Amino acid sequence: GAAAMAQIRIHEVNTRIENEVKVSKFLQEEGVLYEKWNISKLPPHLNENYSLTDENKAEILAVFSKEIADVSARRGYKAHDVISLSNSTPNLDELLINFQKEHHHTDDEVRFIVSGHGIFAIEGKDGTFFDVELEPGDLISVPENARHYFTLQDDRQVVAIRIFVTTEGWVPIY
Repeated sequence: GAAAMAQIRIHEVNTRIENEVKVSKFLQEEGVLYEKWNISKLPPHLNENYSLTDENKAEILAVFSKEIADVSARRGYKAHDVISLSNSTPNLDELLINFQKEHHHTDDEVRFIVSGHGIFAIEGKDGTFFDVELEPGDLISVPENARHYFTLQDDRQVVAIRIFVTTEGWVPIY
């Protein structure tokens, strides 16, 4: 929907934080890095574009290269790429069930949304799960050892840049 930035839904009580400042203050308290990058830079032929060429991908990484350098140097990341998921993706179901289950990782999990939507569900330090619902222009870093899972929204499609330390730190520890 129409949200500009990320919003939070707390799990048991169902309450919502939507104000910009409170959202980022809240994520700060949970160790979740949040940044808003200037998505208006993205060329329009790359907006809501889900069948991505090798060229389209390289271009996407070219446009946010500065923002990537800054976050990769501030936080110690090394490599990056682009993935897209949609209803048309073969094995969608059999892929998603890997990130729909609660897992953690031994490195941070960093994603920047370019198109579509996602929801990260993160176990807060007080034991309660909260959602971060992401809009394009949203970069989130989910800290090492934090139990979480991932879900698409009802449009079942997302395009993202993944930033990682090593390929080997991507594994779900269930």
